[PDB]
Amino acid sequence: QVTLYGTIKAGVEVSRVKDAGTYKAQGGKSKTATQIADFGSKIGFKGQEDLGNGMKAIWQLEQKASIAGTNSGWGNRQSFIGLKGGFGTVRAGNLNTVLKDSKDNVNAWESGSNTEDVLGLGTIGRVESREISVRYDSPVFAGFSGSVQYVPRDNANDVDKYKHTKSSRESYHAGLKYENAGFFGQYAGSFAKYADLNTDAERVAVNTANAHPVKDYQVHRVVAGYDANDLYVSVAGQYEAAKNNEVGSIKGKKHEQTQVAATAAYRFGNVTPRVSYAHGFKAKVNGVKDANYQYDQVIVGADYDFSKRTSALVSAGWLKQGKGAGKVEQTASMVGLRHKF
Amino acid sequence: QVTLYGTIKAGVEVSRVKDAGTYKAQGGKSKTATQIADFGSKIGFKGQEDLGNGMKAIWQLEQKASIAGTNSGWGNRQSFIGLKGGFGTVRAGNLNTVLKDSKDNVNAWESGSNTEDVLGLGTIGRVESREISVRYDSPVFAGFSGSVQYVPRDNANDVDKYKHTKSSRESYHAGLKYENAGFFGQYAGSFAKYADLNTDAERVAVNTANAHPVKDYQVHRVVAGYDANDLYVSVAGQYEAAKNNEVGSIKGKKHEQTQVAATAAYRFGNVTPRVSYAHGFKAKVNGVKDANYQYDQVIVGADYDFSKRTSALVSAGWLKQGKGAGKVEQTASMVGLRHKF
Amino acid sequence: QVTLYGTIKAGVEVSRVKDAGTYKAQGGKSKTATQIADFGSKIGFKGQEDLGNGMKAIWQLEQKASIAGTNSGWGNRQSFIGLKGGFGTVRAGNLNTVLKDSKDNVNAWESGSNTEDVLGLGTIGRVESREISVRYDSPVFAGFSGSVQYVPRDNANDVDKYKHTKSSRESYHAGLKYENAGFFGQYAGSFAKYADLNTDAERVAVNTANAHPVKDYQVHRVVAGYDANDLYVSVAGQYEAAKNNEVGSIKGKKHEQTQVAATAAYRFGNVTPRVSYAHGFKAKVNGVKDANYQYDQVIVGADYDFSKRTSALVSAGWLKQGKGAGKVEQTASMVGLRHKF
Repeated sequence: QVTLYGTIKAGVEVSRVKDAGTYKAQGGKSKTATQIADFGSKIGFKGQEDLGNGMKAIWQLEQKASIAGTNSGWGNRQSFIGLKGGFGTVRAGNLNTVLKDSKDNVNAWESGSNTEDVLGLGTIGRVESREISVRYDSPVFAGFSGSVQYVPRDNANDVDKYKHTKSSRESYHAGLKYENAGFFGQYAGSFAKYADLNTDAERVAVNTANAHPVKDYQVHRVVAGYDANDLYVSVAGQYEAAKNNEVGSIKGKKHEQTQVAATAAYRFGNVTPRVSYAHGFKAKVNGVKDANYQYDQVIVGADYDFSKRTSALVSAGWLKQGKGAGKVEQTASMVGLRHKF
Repeated sequence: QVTLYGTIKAGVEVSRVKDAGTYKAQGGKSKTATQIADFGSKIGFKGQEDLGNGMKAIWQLEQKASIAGTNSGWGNRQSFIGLKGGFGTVRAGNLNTVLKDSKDNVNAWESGSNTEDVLGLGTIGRVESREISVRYDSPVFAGFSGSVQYVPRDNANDVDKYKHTKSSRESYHAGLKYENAGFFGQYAGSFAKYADLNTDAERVAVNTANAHPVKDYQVHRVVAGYDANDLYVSVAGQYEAAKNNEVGSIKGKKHEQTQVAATAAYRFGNVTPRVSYAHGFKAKVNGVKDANYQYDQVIVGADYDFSKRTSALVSAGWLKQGKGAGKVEQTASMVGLRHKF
Repeated sequence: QVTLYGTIKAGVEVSRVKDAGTYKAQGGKSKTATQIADFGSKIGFKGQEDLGNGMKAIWQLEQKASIAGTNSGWGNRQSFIGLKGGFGTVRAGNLNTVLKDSKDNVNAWESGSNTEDVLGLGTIGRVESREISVRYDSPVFAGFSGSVQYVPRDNANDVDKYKHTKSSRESYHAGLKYENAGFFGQYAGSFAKYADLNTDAERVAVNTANAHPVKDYQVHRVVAGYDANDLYVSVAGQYEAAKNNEVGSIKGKKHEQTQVAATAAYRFGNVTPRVSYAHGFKAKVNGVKDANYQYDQVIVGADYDFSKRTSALVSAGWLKQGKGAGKVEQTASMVGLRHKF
């Protein structure tokens, strides 16, 4: 039969930006923003049937479901149909990319969408997405699991099914994980010979306004540390690079940026203090060191677990972006509540 | 664990408007409108977990779900997360305003959206809404319960989190209820030092087209009668007032209107005849008696209860709005069916 | 109490169009389109309560729920409230038209929306729809069942409830079915004295851009064969006609087209090979034989049933539309998977 599940999560977030360019007030100070915000409440349906020969059918329909009433849609979170057996798992649908699944071991902070960059490691998680795709996941081979994912060209670009006037945006995603004696280490990455980027280095759909076409787009993520014995610690290294593919005098010219992230948390019975640091390095844009993309952020917080499904959350965030006169410093704090059903 | 619930309700409504200004036909008569209409079918999910120390976690996700297929969205009806214990209730989310909860004791008629003004006391219920908010509800103190609700400034106006260029639309909502020997009496009200209104005296979001900015916006509702022993009777008094806050020669100038409503119903086993009268008084707009907002409406109807969850509904509505040559008279009737699950 | 149900279905579809007018490449050949596509996954809620006197209350809320995340809305598939007893069934809501219910015995192919015309008998199913309506279904009288359905004028045209400036789009739908010794034969049809059509002969809402107003719009469907003993066979005949109702020199001038469809399938235990042919005849448009609407399509495929709720699907489609130089040939194939819960 079928299972219903979800997570409800919300809280109040206080936030303050200090931007020289956009803010009248002396110092460049914006005012306090005091807001009730949903942290991405979701609700889902999933089922499975045994087909007899050690093989199951699997499906999921998960949805964003903010308790502030700002969401609509079915299947807009990870949703699929698939088969599972001795050979492993195959799914097709609106699937978490391999790099998005690796978020658990990198970014565990709960946040409003307005504070996902300051109160969470949102910047390093700008390469996570959901894509319509087929995906394979291997069984666990003595602590080793792996996965491979592919986005078809015509799933990447519907307009051009029958007229390949635009280059293919087909993308490959792939991952290898190792867990043993609690210890964890994994590689996550993606490649697209052709892709498109926004100014925030997030990938955007082909034909989005102000999108910059790129070639040989590739992301590399590596995480390790581990998760057991009343303690968590992880570190992650992320590398991303592409080449300019906008005709003009910059075409073929090389983009890249390197990010690192560090998180540690220790559990005192029902209280789990946590700390996270992240660094966005110097960015090379069009083969030119560009300091606008460099950043330093630190998050501190803790979770009180009333039960194994209900937590209280608190956290504070410091974020500095760029260098020089065009600097943006974000500070925010939160108190919140979460329920998993 | 988790509960699923809802209400399905629909029927056919006949309606006829008699407006001098908008209608060609002699008398000013519009034609019969004969329509199948949803009366606001809804579907919801709610759960709760005991946290041990006489304290529960609570959540809800409720949605409009018209069986005519005109709704989309999650959490667009009362949805929240909260905590309940000996101290009472605290919720945060898309919450019924305190004045919206008081609708049960004032307006109990089921209706299409097109007939909510004639086949229900819709006019007096123009001050009911749902707002993103924190809300406290007191335990029942020997028949006395109370509640307090607040909308943050930055929840009232997202655009201006960091630039308080516009005045705060933060609002307070508050209520006191007393139930005893069946007898009921309650006060419901709200205050916003700054708010915005449409031409129909409904509150609208900041920056809505043709919205009139107001100051010291305050609503006052009072209801009493009671509900037991095969009989219901209630009466309600509503007062609303603000000051013009549109720069120009009218600013600071005073708005107000007073409404009264009366309902009685007696139950003959499985049939519950009901009657309702409402009066919208002379309106003072910009300190000037304005008769356009005055109205008189009467509703008569009954409910046959096939079961405690399935009812048949019938009702007829007479509505007269304004005075003079610019008069609008609405007549409508309905037959319907409702199922609570 | 209440039931949850649905169907999850998706697969990969390959498709190729060969159009002289729209395609550069020599032959007129478009390129392969290789796509992951949802075949119309849906999810629904339904319940019923006994009212005692051999009579039940019934409701449904069904929704499109593509696992590619492209759907939003509640009640956008067949949703209703109703009563059922010895006398039969009455429903009111977003109801399947009588002709849409007859699709099971005519078109059983699962498909993406982009391939519903080639990998399914989509063309003959251009007269199926869901309309806000009241509907009666008769009990089975010795193999005979019948149904009647009506769309109110003001449900057909909301804008004009009170100003009948536009002619009524009220429509009647009606059907008679006979099942016995497995044998099945049924009549399905609809009539609207006034209606509107798109260029693809699909009915569109009043005031849709490029809609052609028609009068005496009527559809006639007839199906027979039968469904038992390890074998299925059906044949269907469809007739549709109207008169031009666009003022201009063509008004009153007569439209019509005749379609026929043929399907046979035999079950080899868990494998059900199937074949379907369909023919769209010469069309008379404005009383003028027009060959653009003529077509010939054939589908071959089979279903492997892992269980009684999980199937694997395969099919291939050939479609030729029109005659002459303005000819469109579509070829497509699919492999897919379906789960009914």
